[PDB]
Amino acid sequence: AQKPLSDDEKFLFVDKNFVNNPLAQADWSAKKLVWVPSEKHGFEAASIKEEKGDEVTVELQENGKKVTLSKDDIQKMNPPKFSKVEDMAELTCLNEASVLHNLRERYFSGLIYTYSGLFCVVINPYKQLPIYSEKIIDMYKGKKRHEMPPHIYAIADTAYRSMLQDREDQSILCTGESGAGKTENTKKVIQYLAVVASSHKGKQGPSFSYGELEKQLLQANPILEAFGNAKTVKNDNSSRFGKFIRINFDVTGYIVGANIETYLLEKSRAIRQAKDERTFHIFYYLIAGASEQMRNDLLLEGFNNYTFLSNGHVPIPAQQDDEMFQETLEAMTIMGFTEEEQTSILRVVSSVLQLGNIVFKKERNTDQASMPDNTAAQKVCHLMGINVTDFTRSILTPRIKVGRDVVQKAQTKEQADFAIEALAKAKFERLFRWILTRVNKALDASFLGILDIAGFEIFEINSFEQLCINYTNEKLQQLFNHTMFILEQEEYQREGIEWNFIDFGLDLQPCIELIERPTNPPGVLALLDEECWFPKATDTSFVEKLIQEQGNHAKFQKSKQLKDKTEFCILHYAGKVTYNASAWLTKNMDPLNDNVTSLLNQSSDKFVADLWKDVDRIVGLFRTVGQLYKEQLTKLMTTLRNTNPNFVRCIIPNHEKRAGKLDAHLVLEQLRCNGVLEGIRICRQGFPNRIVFQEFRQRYEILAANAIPKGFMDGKQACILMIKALELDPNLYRIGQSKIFFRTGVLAHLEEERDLKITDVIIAFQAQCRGYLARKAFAKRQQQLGS
Amino acid sequence: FSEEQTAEFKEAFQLFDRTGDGKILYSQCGDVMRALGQNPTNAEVMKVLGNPKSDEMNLKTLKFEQFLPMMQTIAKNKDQGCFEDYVEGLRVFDKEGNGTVMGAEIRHVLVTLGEKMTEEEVEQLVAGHEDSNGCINYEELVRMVLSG
Ligand SMILES: Nc1ncnc2c1ncn2[C@@H]1O[C@H](COP(=O)(O)OP(=O)(O)O)[C@@H](O)[C@H]1O
Ligand code: ALF
Ligand SMILES: [Mg+2]
Repeated sequence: AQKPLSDDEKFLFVDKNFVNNPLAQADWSAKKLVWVPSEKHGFEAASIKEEKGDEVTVELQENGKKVTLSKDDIQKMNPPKFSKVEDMAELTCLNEASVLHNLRERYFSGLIYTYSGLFCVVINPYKQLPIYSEKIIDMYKGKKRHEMPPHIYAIADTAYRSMLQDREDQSILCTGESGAGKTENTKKVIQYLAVVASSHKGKQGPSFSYGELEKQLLQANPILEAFGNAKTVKNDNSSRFGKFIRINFDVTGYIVGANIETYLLEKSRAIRQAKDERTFHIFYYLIAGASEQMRNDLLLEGFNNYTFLSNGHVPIPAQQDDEMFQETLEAMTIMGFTEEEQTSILRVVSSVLQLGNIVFKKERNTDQASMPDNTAAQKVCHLMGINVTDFTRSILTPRIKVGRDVVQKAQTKEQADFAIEALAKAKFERLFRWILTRVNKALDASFLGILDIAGFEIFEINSFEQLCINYTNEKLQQLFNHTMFILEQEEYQREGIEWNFIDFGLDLQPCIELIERPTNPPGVLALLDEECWFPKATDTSFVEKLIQEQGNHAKFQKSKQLKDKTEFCILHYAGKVTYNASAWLTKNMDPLNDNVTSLLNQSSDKFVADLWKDVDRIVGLFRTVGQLYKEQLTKLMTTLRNTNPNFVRCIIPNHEKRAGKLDAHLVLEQLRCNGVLEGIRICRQGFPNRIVFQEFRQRYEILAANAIPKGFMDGKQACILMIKALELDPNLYRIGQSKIFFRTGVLAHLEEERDLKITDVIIAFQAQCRGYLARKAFAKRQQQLGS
Repeated sequence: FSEEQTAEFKEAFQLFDRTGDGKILYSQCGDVMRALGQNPTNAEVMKVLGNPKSDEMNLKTLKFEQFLPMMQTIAKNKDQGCFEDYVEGLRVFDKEGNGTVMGAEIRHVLVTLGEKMTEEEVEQLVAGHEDSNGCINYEELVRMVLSG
């Protein structure tokens, strides 16, 4: 019996205005209706025909077919009154089936965001739904949890307030496998907070003039997306590096600052891209968006004139690199990069590409490939503000200085490249990290944390990168497991409430030790670290040793007798993966020709100057990559544990990159390895809300004005009185030592009431304010008149 | 209303027309009543406006002679707020009997309950009463709008 919904609202709102048809309300008699297996639906509707002990006969309420399955392969169905629910934690039946079902429906109906107890699921639409707009922003602004439907803008506001309420920093962590939308959902959270919390200069979809800084806070992400994102067999615009954005608020609740902690930038691909994959967007953008003039200015020959672009020039669906340029060019300006300050950041790109043309053909005479062609490095050295001859020698004949010797030597064709290669390759990273601090230079008591890590990805060649990436992914998940089941139950113990433990069986510590732990049973990273510092050792040598230590690790497994490639497997949470240990020691060391290194360190070109200005760590003969990372990633894991987590579990619908297509089991597993169900049991089982004896007799005393006597009284007891005063059911709450533990919703209703008990007064007061606020601003226009 | 004031009322009413016909858009009625030291709630104003509609509330006009009859009708009312209760309500948002509420929580309530105000409205109000910790002392803020 409710309002009518615009075709659009039907995308975030449930259609409930219909007739109370008793068709379903009558069919209920087929009570024998249950859920059961389906090699094509994951589960499907059917009704019991005959219960025969451990087994039972049933007929598909679908194919009319009659099949009998074990009396344990069937799953209770939820009433018709639950169709397309908002909070799974509501349906009177929790199942891998129902939970799936619900998600399936809402999904096809056009709604992707759904609540699951505390955290919330979010199946990628892959389509341009219309549920993000100034219009919708203001709809959710201030709106409680229930005063509106599950939507991202909601999680954002729920946190942003929670922060200002109990004064305690927060985090919004987007999980989900690669592609599931970890990124987008982040861009929104900022999008929302950029208007809902910004301060205004006084004063339709995106139509709105934001503050001065929020302006930039907005144009940042579209920059890092350039030199940092690239097309892959899993995502046309994949985030090629974890990212943790930090937004800073004052006491009044306004945005004032913003930091960005970038992580594992897979800059490898800057030299060679896999099949049907691309390099960092910006590259293509430049080779195309390049202006005729500036075109030559950086020696930007067309596509396929550069060898760092495997698969030549591959195109991206629905995206036009041509314009893409300006967009980012436009961004850079918004951000702050000086007119020329950019032109530069561009040449340094072409440079990172030309350095790829440079050749070194073997020499069967001396056996030290040479520079049969100048043009190549000829150009390259120009963009570097350095010199040819020097570069050349340095690049070919390393006038190095090992230990107590000026060991002057000359490398082999290969080495001649492994350098010119791993040089440009690192010259790149020197850029990202630079911009990032240029961006972070403008964007910069409370902070909101948004985490966009790279999602579990697992292609053909499972290199090192993929190892730390799927490592973090395993890492993060475990965080959710801790804070969700482990931690929560400890406090139940602490406060000493009537509670018994529950083992949700959700731990991956093991699979972390196998790759994290150092001394004692070493971790995959450990070995590859030291074994990386010993001559008679090779990736192979490594692996073999790898088998030595781990070997029988419950989470380890040996390859398909391809130690030729020498690969290993590890049982992640998202599944098994066969990594190729090859070239791991090299990457893990990150070496490079210091000759040319320092050569630049004082180059004529200032930009390249300051870029390299810090070369003291180069290798010409300190800390290991795996531990350099693994060290900062503990810094991150540290603050997160010091903030309040808000999980937004993204979920991939299909691998066909198809919209409207939703693979049952693929989505069934995700809900399995992510801990959704369990993640909901405790929300129903335990008491996810708690409040200390003082704040309780404080907020809701207005409800029982005569429960507590005029005299003083012990916080606890004194407030237990007013609990009897509300005749609260002894199953909703749980009194503890210092705080009370309530059940879901119990506190919400308590809040509602209180807000009602005071509305009028507010109404009353509000008036006098408009009064006061008025007589004054009128008696103001009077001065400009009397002026 | 003694002619003495009635005579001045005109001075106030007149002091309210951007163009010049001598008409106060059905909207302005509120502020003009306020400016005359009136604190009519949002309803008390519509009730004596025949409950028009947004659109026509920006078209319809008023002339003192037809306005005056309302100024009074309001002027004489049944109740009014007062420190006594006024603050008694805000003191319910006093996180911990400190005697002060966060200029953000106050800023909320005021724009999410009853006659919902605007983000700017509240800004202009509390603005300058928040301390280092952005803490406002209602007791005072109360008196401010009041005695003011
Ligand atoms: N809510 C959404 N609206 C529109 N497109 C989306 C949405 N969620 C994800 N996408 C689509 O999915 C793609 C990749 O999702 P993405 O955020 O890049 O995942 P991840 O960060 O996990 O790699 C995008 O290129 C886009 O087409
Ligand atoms: F780009 Al992703 F997981 F965020 F592959
Ligand atoms: Mg991403």
